[PDB]
Amino acid sequence: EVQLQQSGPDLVKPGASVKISCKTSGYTFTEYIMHWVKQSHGKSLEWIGGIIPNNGGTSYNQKFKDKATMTVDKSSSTGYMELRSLTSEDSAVYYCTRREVYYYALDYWGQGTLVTVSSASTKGPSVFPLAPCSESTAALGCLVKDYFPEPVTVSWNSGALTSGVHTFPAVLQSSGLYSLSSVVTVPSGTQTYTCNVDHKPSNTKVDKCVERKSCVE
Amino acid sequence: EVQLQQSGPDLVKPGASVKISCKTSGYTFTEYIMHWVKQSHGKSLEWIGGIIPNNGGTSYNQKFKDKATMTVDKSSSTGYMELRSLTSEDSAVYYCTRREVYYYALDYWGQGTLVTVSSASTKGPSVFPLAPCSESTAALGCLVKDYFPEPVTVSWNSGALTSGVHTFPAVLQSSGLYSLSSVVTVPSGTQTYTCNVDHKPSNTKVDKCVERKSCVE
Amino acid sequence: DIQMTQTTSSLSASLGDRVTITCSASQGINNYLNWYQQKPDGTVKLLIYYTSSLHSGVPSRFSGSGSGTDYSLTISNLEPEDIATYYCQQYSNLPYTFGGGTKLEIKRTVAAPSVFIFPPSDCQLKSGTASVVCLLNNFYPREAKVQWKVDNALQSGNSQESVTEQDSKDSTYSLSSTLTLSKADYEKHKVYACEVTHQGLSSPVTKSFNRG
Amino acid sequence: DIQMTQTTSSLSASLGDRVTITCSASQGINNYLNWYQQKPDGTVKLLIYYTSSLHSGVPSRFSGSGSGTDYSLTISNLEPEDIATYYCQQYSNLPYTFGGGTKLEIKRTVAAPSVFIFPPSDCQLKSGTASVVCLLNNFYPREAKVQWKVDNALQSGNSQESVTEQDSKDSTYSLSSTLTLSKADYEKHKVYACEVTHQGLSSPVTKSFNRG
Repeated sequence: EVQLQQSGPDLVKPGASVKISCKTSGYTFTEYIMHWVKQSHGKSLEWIGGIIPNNGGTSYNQKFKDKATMTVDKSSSTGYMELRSLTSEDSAVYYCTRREVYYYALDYWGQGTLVTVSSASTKGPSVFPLAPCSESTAALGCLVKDYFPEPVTVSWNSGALTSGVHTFPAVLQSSGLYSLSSVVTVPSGTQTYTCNVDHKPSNTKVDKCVERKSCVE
Repeated sequence: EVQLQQSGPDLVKPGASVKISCKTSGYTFTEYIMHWVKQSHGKSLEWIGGIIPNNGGTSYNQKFKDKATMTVDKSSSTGYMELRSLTSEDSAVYYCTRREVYYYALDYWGQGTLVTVSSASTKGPSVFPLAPCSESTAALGCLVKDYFPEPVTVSWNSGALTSGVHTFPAVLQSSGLYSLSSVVTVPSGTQTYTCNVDHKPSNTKVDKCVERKSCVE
Repeated sequence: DIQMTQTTSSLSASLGDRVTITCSASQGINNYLNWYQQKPDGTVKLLIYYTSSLHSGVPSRFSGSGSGTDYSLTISNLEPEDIATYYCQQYSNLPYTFGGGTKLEIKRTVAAPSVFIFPPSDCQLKSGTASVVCLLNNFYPREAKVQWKVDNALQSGNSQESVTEQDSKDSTYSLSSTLTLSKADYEKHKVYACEVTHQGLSSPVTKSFNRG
Repeated sequence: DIQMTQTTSSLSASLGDRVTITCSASQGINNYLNWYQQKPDGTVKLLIYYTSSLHSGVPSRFSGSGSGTDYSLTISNLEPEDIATYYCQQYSNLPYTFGGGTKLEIKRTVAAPSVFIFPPSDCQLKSGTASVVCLLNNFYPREAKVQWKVDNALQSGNSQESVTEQDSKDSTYSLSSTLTLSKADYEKHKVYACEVTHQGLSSPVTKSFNRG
């Protein structure tokens, strides 16, 4: 019923500006207040501000009085929040939330929007298969490497396969580019195994079949 | 020195119209006459017409007096030729040629432009690797299937590899889509093998590494 | 502004046990406290509001307690789905403030890793880099050792590791080590192995492949 | 309009031999004849003009001959690079007309095919179709037989073939047969083989693979 769908990730220029999107559904919009929350990589949660959609009025955290700026289009059931002159300190996940009053609390959260701030230009990833050589448990995966900035999605069979999957946290490399691994364990007809990488900050989507070579002469 | 580079292939609507391009270099353009030649799949060669660039005057074969229409931009060193109300009988390769006078002859040919004429909409190909299981001669290839219309280029290592390669003629299938095979033989460091498919009529380019799984547990 | 303090930012507990996460305000907040649960994927649910009150959905093994400057969230029966970072928040005064988080581990019976090694793709050798990947799967506890040998020569300072959050069904980890060589170096050697030490392995486990 | 006739549209000849391609106009064209060579890739070179005259580059084993309505191109020493379709053209009258072509084969010593079989990619099984491919490489002559067996059961009417133009260095062919099954059918069977009969094989050659 109730959803808050947020603008995809962002790489941003150290000095630029960015408007995040929060598209709401499953409630009448103006009958609830919208707050925004920041989460820095240390995973502390700060309250940024609040907006009343019915009206358009706001109450900013004074930490961000200069940086953030919130608004709403009543029509599209959508609030926004614009960071000004971004430094590296703006590099964070940004949730949008709804206030319920029973009293007060934030009873519905966005999934979040990762913002990065850097000169370094975008680079989408190379995706290579991981397949073994030689149990009723074999493993495949694929290797998503040298990309920037941090967020990639990884899927298997377009969402079909959830059991067995482990997508690992990325590692920053000496290069300054990230690199990730995704692996599946399986039971041992020959179902295929396709890993779907989506790196939105470069509009890079890749579907790589991982070939298990069973046949013999 | 001397070249005639032609507009890439064409799929065309049974009833449409098309302007082929012939971009010339290595001679002063207006000092030579340009003829166009048709070649139908039976591989008969018909003369279509002639144009004098200096002037713009023409002499059409009366077979094509209605169909074809030739012109030149002096500036871009480029002649053209436009087929009107195309039927299936227009489906052919179309060379542009230069006339030399020693007497007369056609001493420089374009590579040609394949035109197809059909309602059937474009379909770019799926490309799958061909790799064996188990001599100092092993074979790989890759399989370019279910595409339309007929022309695909196939390369290995972006042009690097010419020895050992055999790209097979396509076969029309019951589907009405074509399908092709490209194979390389090799000597047995582990050089990679990458087949570069270009199907211009769908703007489909694919680079598929063909993985030879040598390792063992 | 009102500081919220959760002194213990990492707490581990056995499937079954009662657990108590703790929150301290700089001054009285009049039971105007909420508790938030954040799953590893990053999603943030709301558990308890006004100190003692359960958001619909939340099972009744979650309890809210306290008053003044001191508040506790307790999970009575502990289960794997409860792996998360729990946060407190006050709405007593603006700005709204949040505790700095308590990350909760689940303690379960020892389980060794399944180990898989994966050689680089030919598609990768074009890059000029080779990446060999070793995979430790569904183990507990998190502590584990991974050594790369190449031709039975122990490697050093050419590998990077990464470890998943604990699974919320079976309370395990998995781990991904990546040895990185040049194409040149990767094709100077035949044997590639990772050897794993873990509590649940009476002796080490080596998985190998033989290039060519 | 002036018809150009090359009665023999396919002629095969031994490395070494003299060869003569022939061209007949419907009426006198006054040595206003040109000869064109078209390579398999499709490229079209110009060999001889005004009956007897060699375009620079063309080696002097090419000769132009004739007059009136009858003209010949002869290759004195034959070599593999000469594999092409040769065409005559007249510029005597508009419209310019062309002979219907003479395709020239080179005859060389028998050579058996190397045979390779290739199973379908897992990426392909997603399609719902499987394609097994058999490859006959560098053989002469062109005549060859390819049989698909599946689990030692001979297949019929589920295969398509394709054959290259003759190579212009070693005067050989290569051939590509493609058996096509459903995913369902391909995964009901273990063994897949193609068996090749050719002149240069004292007995047939089977290449096989064993699915799973």
